[PDB]
Amino acid sequence: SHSVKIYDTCIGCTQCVRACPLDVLEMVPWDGCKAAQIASSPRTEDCVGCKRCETACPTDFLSIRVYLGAETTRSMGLAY
Amino acid sequence: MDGSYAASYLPWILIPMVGWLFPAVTMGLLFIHIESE
Amino acid sequence: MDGSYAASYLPWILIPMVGWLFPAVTMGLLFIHIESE
Amino acid sequence: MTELSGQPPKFGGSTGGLLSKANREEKYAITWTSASEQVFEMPTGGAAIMNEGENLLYLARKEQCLALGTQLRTKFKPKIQDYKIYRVYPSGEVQYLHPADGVFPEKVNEGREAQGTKTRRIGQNPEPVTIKFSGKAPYEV
Amino acid sequence: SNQVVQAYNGDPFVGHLSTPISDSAFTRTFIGNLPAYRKGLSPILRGLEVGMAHGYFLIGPWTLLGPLRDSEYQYIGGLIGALALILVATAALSSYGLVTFQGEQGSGDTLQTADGWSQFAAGFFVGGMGGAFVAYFLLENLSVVDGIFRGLFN
Amino acid sequence: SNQVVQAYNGDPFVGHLSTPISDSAFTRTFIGNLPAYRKGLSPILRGLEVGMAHGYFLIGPWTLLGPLRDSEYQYIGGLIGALALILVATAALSSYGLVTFQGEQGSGDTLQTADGWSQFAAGFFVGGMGGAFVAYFLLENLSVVDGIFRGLFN
Amino acid sequence: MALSDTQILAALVVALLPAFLAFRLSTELYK
Amino acid sequence: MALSDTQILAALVVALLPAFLAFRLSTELYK
Amino acid sequence: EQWIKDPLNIRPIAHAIWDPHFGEGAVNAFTQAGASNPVNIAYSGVYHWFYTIGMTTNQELYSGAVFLLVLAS
Ligand code: CLA
Ligand code: CLA
Ligand code: CLA
Ligand code: CLA
Ligand code: CLA
Ligand code: CLA
Ligand code: CLA
Ligand code: CLA
Ligand SMILES: CC1=C(/C=C/C(C)=C/C=C/C(C)=C/C=C/C=C(C)/C=C/C=C(C)/C=C/C2=C(C)CCCC2(C)C)C(C)(C)CCC1
Ligand SMILES: CC1=C(/C=C/C(C)=C/C=C/C(C)=C/C=C/C=C(C)/C=C/C=C(C)/C=C/C2=C(C)CCCC2(C)C)C(C)(C)CCC1
Ligand code: SF4
Ligand code: SF4
Ligand SMILES: [Ca+2]
Ligand SMILES: [Ca+2]
Repeated sequence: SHSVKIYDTCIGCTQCVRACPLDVLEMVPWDGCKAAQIASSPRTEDCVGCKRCETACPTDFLSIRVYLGAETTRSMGLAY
Repeated sequence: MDGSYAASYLPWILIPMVGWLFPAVTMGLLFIHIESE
Repeated sequence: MDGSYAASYLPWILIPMVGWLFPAVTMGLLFIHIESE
Repeated sequence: MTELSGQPPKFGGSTGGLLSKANREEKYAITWTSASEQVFEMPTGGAAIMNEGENLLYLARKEQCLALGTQLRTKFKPKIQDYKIYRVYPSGEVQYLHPADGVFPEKVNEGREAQGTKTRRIGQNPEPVTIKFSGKAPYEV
Repeated sequence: SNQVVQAYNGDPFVGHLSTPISDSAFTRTFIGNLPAYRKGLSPILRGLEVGMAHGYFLIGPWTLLGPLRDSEYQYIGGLIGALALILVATAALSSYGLVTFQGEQGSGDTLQTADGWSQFAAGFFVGGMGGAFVAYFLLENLSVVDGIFRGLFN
Repeated sequence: SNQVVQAYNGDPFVGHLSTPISDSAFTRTFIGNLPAYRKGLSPILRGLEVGMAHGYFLIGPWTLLGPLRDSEYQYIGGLIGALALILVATAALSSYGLVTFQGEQGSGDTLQTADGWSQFAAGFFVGGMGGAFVAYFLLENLSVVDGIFRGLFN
Repeated sequence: MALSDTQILAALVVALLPAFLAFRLSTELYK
Repeated sequence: MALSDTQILAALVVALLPAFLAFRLSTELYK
Repeated sequence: EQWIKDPLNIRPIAHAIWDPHFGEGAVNAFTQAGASNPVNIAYSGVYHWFYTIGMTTNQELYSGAVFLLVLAS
C-alpha cells in the first residue's frame, strides 16, 4: 500500500477530500488553521496512488504527499 | 480402382467417413443420448 | 558442415545442449523458483 | 452491515463486470435508495435502469463504486446521498466501507482521529543520510 | 422475448453474455462434452484424449512444410519435430501443475488439483507421442493405406 | 560452529549423519525434487518419469556390446533386449507392490500404497517401453539425426 | 467438357449450409 | 601442429572445477 | 599458425560456425580464410596482440587458456 502523509501546512480547504475518488481522506477537527480542521488518511490500503489529491491543494508545495510504496491488488487497481 | 472423373481424391476419403466415422459417432452420440438420465 | 579441427564431434552435442537443454532446464528451474512460496 | 438488502437493477448484461476475482478474492456492493425509475450509467459499461426503492449493485473494484457514488450525488436532481458501499468476501462476510463513520468525509465531525498527520513542513523532512541503513523511509521517520 | 443474447447465468453483473456462440444449447453440450470438461473421467483418460488429437496433427506442418520435405526422410523429420514439440509441451504443463497447485489442495473439481494435473500431464504425454507415432506410421506407409482404401491387394 | 557434518535432523540417536553428501542443501533440493520424491504428483506421472530415463539408456549396452553388433540388425537386437529387461523389471516391481501393500492401507504418502504402487508400475512400463523405443528410433535413424544436426538437408 | 474439382468443392460448400439449416430444424423440432 | 582431442577434453575437465567453484560462490552470495 | 606465416593477406579466424540452419550458399560463403569448416573472420585485435606478445604455436596460448581457467578458479 502507499503512504499518504498530510503535513501541518493544510488550511482545511477540504479540496483534496472531495477530489480523491476512493474515500481515503476525511476531515478531522484541528486547531491550527482558520477552518479548524485538517485532512487525514485512515484508509490508506484503498489508495491507488493516483495523486489526484496533489492536484487540488492551494499551499506552496502541497501539504499532502502520496509516497508510492508497496503494491497490492487494491493499489494496482485490478478488476481481475 | 480409380476415378476417371473430376476429384477422384474425394470418394477416397468420403467412403470411409460415411462408412465408419459417421456411423461410429452417430451410434456413440445416440447410445449416450438414449441411455442417459 | 563439418569440423576440420580436433574433436569435431564435440560441438555436434554442445550446440544443442547450450541451445535447448541448458535454457529449458534453466527456465524450468527459474520458473519453479520465482513462482514458489 | 452484514446482510445486503436490495434488488438488482434492470440491466441486460455486460462484459466489463465481475471477473474471476469476485468469487476468489473480493468484490464490492453498493446499495442505495432511489426515488423514481431513472437511468444511470454504470462504470462497467452502458446504461441501466435504476429500480425504485432500495437496490443493490455488485461491482469489482472500489473505484467503480465511488465513481457510481459520485454519479449518484451529482448527476441527479433528487440527489441520492444515502448510499452505502460494502466489501463482500467469498467467505460471506460483509465489511461496511463507506461512509462507515456515518457522515460524509467532506465535512468534519467529532469521533474521527488524525491518522497519518505530520507535525512539520515538507522542507523540515529529515535527510536520507542519517537513516541510510535503518530500513525505514525518509518520510516515515 | 425474441432476443437471443441475454445475461450470463441470470445475473447481469458477471462480465459475460449468454450468446448463441457462448451459451447456446449446442455449445454447452459440445464444449461440456469435450474431454477436458465432461464429467465422470479421471484426468489420466482425459489427458490421454487431449493428447491424441494434438499428437495426430502436429506431424502435418513438418512433413509438408518442414525442411526435410526435399529429401526422402520426410516423415522421419516430421515425427522428430513433433516429438520435440510434445516433449516441450508436456514439460511446460507438468511444470505448470507443479507450481500452481501447491498448498491448500482443494477437493472438488479434481482436474485443478496437483495429483489431478499430474495425471493430466501423464495422459497428455502418452496420447501426444502415440498420436504422433500413429500419424507418422500412417503417413510413411501411405502406399499401403492407399492400397487398402482403393482395394488393390486383392 | 564451523563443523560441516552434524547429527541427522537434530537428534543424534538416529543412525545417520547430516553430511554435505547426505543432508546438504543441494542434495535435499535435488533428491527431494527427483520424480520419486517431489510433492504434488500422482504415482502414474512419477512412474512415467522414472520409466523414461531407464528405458532411454538400456538400449545402449546391447547396441554397443551385445551379440548383434556384428550384423546389420544391431539396434533391433538392442531394442529387443531392452524390452525384455523392462518387461522383467515391471514384472518384478508390480509383484512387489502386489505383495507388500496388502492389509492396513495407510493413507498418507500415497506412493507407498497398493493403488499408488500399481499406478507407479503402469507408469514405469509406459515410460520404459517408450524410452526404449525412442532411443531405438533415434539410434536407427542416426543418419537422419546427423543430417539435421549438421544441417545438410538444406 | 466434364466438371472440374472446384465445381465439386463449390457444390460441397453450397450444400454445407443446408446441413446447418437442417440441424437447426431438427433441434427446434425436438424441443 | 594443431591441437588434439585430449587437449580439448583436458580443457573441459580443468574448466569443470571453476563451474563448481562459481556454483559455491553463487550459493554463498545468495544467502 | 597459418596467420603468422603471412599476416598481411590471410585473415584471422575467431571461431567456427555450427548452426544447423545453414544451407549450401551459407556454407560455401562462410568457408573463408582457407578452412574447410565454416568459420568467422575475427575483427577484434587478439591475433595481432598474441603475435606481438610472442606467442607462435597454438600450444602455448592453449596453455595460457588453461592457466586462465585455473586463475579464474
Ligand atoms: C440424397 C441423395 C444422395 C444420395 C443417395 C447419395 C449417395 C452417394 N453419394 Mg452423394 N451427394 C449428394 C446426394 C446424394 N448422394 C449431394 C446433394 C451432393 C452434393 C454435396 C453429393 C456429393 C457427393 C460426393 C462429393 C461424393 C458422393 C458419394 C456418394 C456415394 C457414397 C456415399 C457417400 O460418401 O456420400 C457422402 C455424401 C456427402 C458427404 C455429401 C452429400 C450429403 C447429402 C447432401 C445428404 C443427403 C440427405 C439424405 C436424404 C438424408 C437421409 C435421411 C434418412 C436416413 C432418414 C453414394 C452413392 C461419393 C462417391 O461418389 O463415391 C463413389 C463422393 O465422393 N456424394
Ligand atoms: C460401409 C463401409 C465400409 C468400408 C469402407 C469398409 C472397408 C474395408 N473393410 Mg469392411 N465391412 C463393412 C463395411 C465397410 N468396410 C461392414 C458393414 C462389414 C460387416 C459385414 C464389414 C466387414 C469386413 C470384414 C470382415 C473385413 C473388412 C475389411 C475391410 C478393408 C479391406 C482392406 C483392409 O484390410 O483394410 C485394412 C484395415 C483398415 C484400413 C482399417 C482402418 C484403419 C485406419 C487406416 C486407421 C485410421 C485411424 C486414425 C488414427 C483416426 C483418424 C481420425 C479421423 C478423424 C481423421 C476395408 C478398409 C477386411 C479387413 O481386413 O479389414 C480390417 C476384412 O477382413 N470388412
Ligand atoms: C566466456 C567465454 C566463452 C564464450 C563466449 C564461448 C562461446 C562459445 N563456445 Mg566456448 N569455451 C569457453 C569459453 C567461452 N566460450 C571455455 C573457457 C572453454 C573451455 C572448457 C570452452 C569450450 C568450448 C567447447 C569445447 C565448445 C565451445 C563452443 C562455443 C560456441 C557455442 C556455445 C557453446 O556450446 O558453448 C558451450 C560451452 C561449454 C559447455 C563450456 C564453456 C563454458 C564456459 C567456461 C562458461 C563461460 C562463463 C560465462 C562468462 C558466463 C556468462 C554469465 C552471464 C550470462 C551473466 C560459442 C561460440 C562450441 C563450439 O565451438 O561450437 C562451434 C564447442 O564445441 N566452447
Ligand atoms: C540456439 C539453438 C538452436 C538450435 C541448435 C536449433 C536447431 C534447429 N532448429 Mg531452431 N530455433 C531456435 C534456436 C535453435 N534451433 C530459435 C531461438 C528459434 C526461434 C526463432 C528457432 C526456430 C526454429 C524454427 C521455426 C525451425 C527450427 C528448426 C531447427 C532444426 C533444423 C533441422 C530440423 O528440422 O531438425 C529436426 C528437429 C529436431 C532435431 C528436434 C529435436 C528432437 C531431438 C532429436 C529429440 C531428442 C530428445 C531426446 C529423447 C531427449 C534426450 C535427453 C538428453 C538429456 C540426452 C534444428 C535442429 C526447424 C525445424 O524443423 O525444427 C523442428 C524449423 O522449422 N528452429
Ligand atoms: C510467423 C510467421 C511465420 C510463418 C508462417 C513461418 C512458417 C514456416 N517456417 Mg518460419 N520463421 C519465422 C516466422 C514464420 N515461419 C521467424 C520469425 C523465424 C526466425 C527468423 C523463422 C525461422 C524459420 C526456420 C529456421 C525454418 C522455418 C521454416 C518454416 C516452415 C515450416 C515450419 C513448421 O513446420 O512450422 C511448424 C508449426 C507448427 C507445428 C504450428 C502449427 C500451427 C497450426 C497450423 C495452427 C492451426 C490453427 C487452426 C487452423 C485453427 C482452428 C483449430 C480448430 C478450432 C479447428 C513454415 C513454412 C523451416 C523451413 O524449412 O522453411 C520452409 C525452417 O527450417 N522458419
Ligand atoms: C538427473 C535427474 C533427472 C533426470 C534423468 C530427469 C529426466 C527426465 N525428466 Mg526430470 N526433473 C528432475 C531431474 C531429472 N529428470 C528434477 C530435479 C526436477 C525438478 C525441477 C525435474 C522436473 C521435471 C519435469 C517437470 C518434467 C521432467 C521430465 C523429464 C523427462 C523428459 C524431459 C527431460 O527432462 O529431458 C531430458 C533432460 C535431462 C535428463 C537433463 C536433466 C536436467 C534437469 C535436472 C531436468 C529438469 C527438467 C526441466 C524442468 C524440463 C526438461 C525438459 C526439456 C528437455 C524441454 C526425463 C525422463 C518431463 C517429463 O516428460 O515428465 C513427464 C517433465 O515434464 N522433469
Ligand atoms: C560381471 C562381469 C561381466 C561383465 C562386465 C560382462 C559384460 C558383457 N557380457 Mg557377460 N557374462 C558374465 C559376466 C559379465 N559380462 C557372466 C558371469 C556370464 C555367464 C558365464 C556372462 C555371459 C554372457 C553371454 C552369454 C554374453 C555376454 C555378453 C556380454 C557383453 C554385453 C552384455 C550386455 O549388453 O550387458 C547388458 C548390461 C546392462 C544392461 C546393465 C548395464 C549396467 C550399467 C552400465 C550400470 C551403470 C552405472 C552408472 C554408470 C553409475 C552412475 C549412475 C548415475 C548416478 C549417473 C558385455 C561386454 C554378450 C556378448 O555378446 O558379449 C560380447 C553375450 O552374448 N555375457
Ligand atoms: C532462424 C534463424 C536463426 C537461428 C535460430 C540461429 C541460431 C544460431 N546461430 Mg545463426 N544465423 C542466422 C539465423 C539463425 N541463427 C542467419 C540468417 C545468419 C546469417 C547467415 C546466421 C549466422 C550465424 C553465425 C555466423 C553464427 C551463428 C550461430 C548460431 C548459434 C548460436 C550459438 C548458441 O546457441 O549460443 C547461445 C546463444 C546466445 C548466447 C544468444 C542469446 C543471447 C540472449 C538472448 C541474451 C541473454 C539473455 C539472458 C540475460 C541470459 C539467458 C537467460 C536464460 C539462461 C534463461 C545458434 C544455433 C553461431 C554458431 O554456430 O555458434 C558457434 C555462429 O558463429 N549464426
Ligand atoms: C467435426 C467438427 C469439428 C472438429 C474438427 C477437428 C479439428 C477434428 C480433429 C480431429 C483430429 C485431430 C483427430 C485425431 C485423432 C487422433 C487419434 C485417433 C489418435 C490416436 C492415437 C493412437 C491410435 C495412438 C496409440 C498409441 C500407440 C500407437 C503407441 C503409443 C501409445 C498409444 C497407446 C497412445 C469442429 C470442432 C470444427 C466443430 C464441429 C465439426
Ligand atoms: C546432469 C547431472 C546429472 C544427471 C545425469 C544423467 C544420468 C542424466 C540422465 C539422462 C537421461 C537418462 C535422459 C533420458 C531422457 C529420456 C527421455 C527424454 C525419454 C523420452 C521418451 C519418450 C519421448 C517416449 C515416448 C513414448 C512413445 C514414443 C510411444 C510409447 C509411449 C511414450 C509416450 C512413453 C547428475 C545426476 C549426475 C547430477 C547432476 C548433473
Ligand atoms: S487540499 Fe491541501 S490544504 Fe486543502 S484540506 Fe487537503 S491537504 Fe489541506
Ligand atoms: S493518491 Fe488518489 S486515492 Fe490516494 S489520497 Fe491522493 S487522490 Fe486519494
Ligand atoms: Ca529439404
Ligand atoms: Ca555379433
